[PDB]
Amino acid sequence: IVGGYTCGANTVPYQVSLNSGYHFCGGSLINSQWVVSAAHCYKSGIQVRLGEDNINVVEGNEQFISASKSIVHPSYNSNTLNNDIMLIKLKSAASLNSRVASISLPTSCASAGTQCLISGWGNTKSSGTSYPDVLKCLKAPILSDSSCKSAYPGQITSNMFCAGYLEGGKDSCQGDSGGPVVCSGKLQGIVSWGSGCAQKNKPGVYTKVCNYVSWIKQTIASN
Amino acid sequence: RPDFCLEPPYTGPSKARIIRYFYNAKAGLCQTFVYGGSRAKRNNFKSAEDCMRTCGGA
Ligand SMILES: [Ca+2]
Ligand SMILES: [Ca+2]
Ligand code: NA
Repeated sequence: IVGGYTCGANTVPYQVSLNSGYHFCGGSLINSQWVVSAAHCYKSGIQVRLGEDNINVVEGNEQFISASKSIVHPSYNSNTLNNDIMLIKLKSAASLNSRVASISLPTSCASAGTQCLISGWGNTKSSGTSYPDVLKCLKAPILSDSSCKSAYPGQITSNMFCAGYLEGGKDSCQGDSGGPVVCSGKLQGIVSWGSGCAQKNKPGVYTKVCNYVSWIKQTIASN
Repeated sequence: RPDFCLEPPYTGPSKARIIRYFYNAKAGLCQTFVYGGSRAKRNNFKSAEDCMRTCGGA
């Protein structure tokens, strides 16, 4: 997260870290046994880390649970990045508490201008490299599909949406993928891609979760 | 033809922080770099062994 702030220990209880020997992506807990992340975050031997703040130190509220299943959307396209969503089942059910909680799925899509919370342990620099120990947060608005398409000609599908600030300086970055974009208590987006990070006229692109609610519910129930 | 082993490492547009290997011609060895998760170029390997086997001595 570039241009954000320190969330505060466990203030984003649904945020999880995907670990494969190190943190490589984020995710969102939707129930005690399921996590929503990005399709490009599919990797071997995933271990989901819940209740995390400082990802480099054991603080006492962590729950490390291996992925028992990793279901990438059947229509995911690794070239266009369309349908960039993946569902991860936890090998054992997570113990829910104030620091480990699920986030509700949306009932309807969010309108342009709606303020949302984006979080993750990704790069905090637009130019250069710096990865945080603790979870970072960013308040950013959903942008119009017209502005999103103008920013990324011929790249925005109906399953993507832009969020952020056109002037640059505030955005999600490498290491944030798969993480949440929560608006009014609903998971509206998944950190997906963009042209660099926090660049002027290049807002972050996110997977449009509201288009996948029925698929998410049915897929979880069939696994 | 152009040697793909001599191309600079490519992170790509996606926002994952996946550690991969690339052959660094200037240094003469396989080094680590951050791959974003999509649109990988060929000078991108999952292990140092894969990198050396494919680009060693380029
Ligand atoms: Ca920790
Ligand atoms: Ca290296
Ligand atoms: Na802390």
